[PDB]
Amino acid sequence: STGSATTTPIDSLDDAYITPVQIGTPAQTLNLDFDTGSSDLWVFSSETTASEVDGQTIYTPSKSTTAKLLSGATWSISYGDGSSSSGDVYTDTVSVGGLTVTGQAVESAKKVSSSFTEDSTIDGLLGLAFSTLNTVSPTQQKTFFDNAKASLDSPVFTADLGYHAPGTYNFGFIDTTAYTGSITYTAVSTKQGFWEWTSTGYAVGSGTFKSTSIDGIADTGTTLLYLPATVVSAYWAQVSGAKSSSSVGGYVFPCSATLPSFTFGVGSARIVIPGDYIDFGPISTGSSSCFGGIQSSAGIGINIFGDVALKAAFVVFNGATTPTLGFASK
Repeated sequence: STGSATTTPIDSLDDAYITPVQIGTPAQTLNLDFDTGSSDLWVFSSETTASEVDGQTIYTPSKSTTAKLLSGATWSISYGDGSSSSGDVYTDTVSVGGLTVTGQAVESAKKVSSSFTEDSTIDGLLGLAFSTLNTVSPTQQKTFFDNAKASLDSPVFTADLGYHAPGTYNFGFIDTTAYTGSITYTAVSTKQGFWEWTSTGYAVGSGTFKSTSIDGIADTGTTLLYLPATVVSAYWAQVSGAKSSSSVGGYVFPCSATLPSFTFGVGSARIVIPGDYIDFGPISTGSSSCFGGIQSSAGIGINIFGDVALKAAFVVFNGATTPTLGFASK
């Protein structure tokens, strides 16, 4: 089997991407944030505290003839941005782009933090990291991809995120028309539960490539590119007037600037992020200070190849017995 679904930016900045997902019988379609940095499929629901729902579409398990309470199971998750959610668990039929999994754990939110409530466009998350990170207790649950894997034509999914435009998540096949050149594959460590890999270096604009190993995660659920402070300083030093602002929370730059590109290495291959992809717009409405799309990871504990980097490539998440990642230009 295969599946193919379009993923759409939630706003004009590509702050996140939503993909329609069918849950239950008859189908209830919710727009979920596919997140290769986490491993829970959770949804706003009929159980979510009413004051914490503000425009989201909810899953109502009582209206699904295939829903079953997973008795005793609870979940609770906290994300790198400080947001969180928690609740109980049902199993139900879940389909993505024509690919159907029966018995998928659908984690129903009883509580969500303010950032989720305030984002009316995201009805929940669909985690695509390794199932060892799934938070369901006392019986840990498998991701959608893990459950689907055996049925897929090939044990892979691909992320083809658009810049200010829709893109595609495919399951079970590699669309050879969706990228240019060849795909370069690189090793993955699953020891932390992430799609963790080592970039071979970077360049700023037309500058020379610096060979240096940068361990990080491929994370579709993170908006920006978070890299070591040395790398990020080298980038922003090429932008007149750019500075790190503690009050804003990262690097800002004059909105009048033209940003240089940023290149990252994948083995001997190179992925070029155009400068425009690094512009996240005014820090507040009407400001002439703009927020940068490359930020320091120093306070995180891990480097994160988020959407800014991933949307410059066609990315293969290879879930074979030895997982690997593939990157191609497009």
